[PDB]
Amino acid sequence: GPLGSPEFAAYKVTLVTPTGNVEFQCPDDVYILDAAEEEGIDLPFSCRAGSCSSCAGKLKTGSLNQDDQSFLDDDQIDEGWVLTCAAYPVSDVTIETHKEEELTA
Ligand code: FES
Repeated sequence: GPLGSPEFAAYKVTLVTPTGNVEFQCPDDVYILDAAEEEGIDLPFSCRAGSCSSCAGKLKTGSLNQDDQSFLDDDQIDEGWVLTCAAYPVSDVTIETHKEEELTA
């Protein structure tokens, strides 16, 4: 049977930062953090490899692929936690950024 998904897409990312919102378009094959930086948004990061808490966020709406991350356990992923350096949007998304301090490990 046929495939439904587009080869390419642009997804609107809304970041809810601690004090404001900023928005930009993100290609389907660009990580949230990278697309934000391309727009000059200064988001926290360190390893950029999915294995730490620096870039943590929380997904409020939409859907993300986070198969490339490793530090968050499956339950944390199910509970909405995001490593923005290793997440791809598969829809328009709203993500709260700067959420490192809310994690445990
Ligand atoms: S910066 Fe370490 S997991 Fe994203």
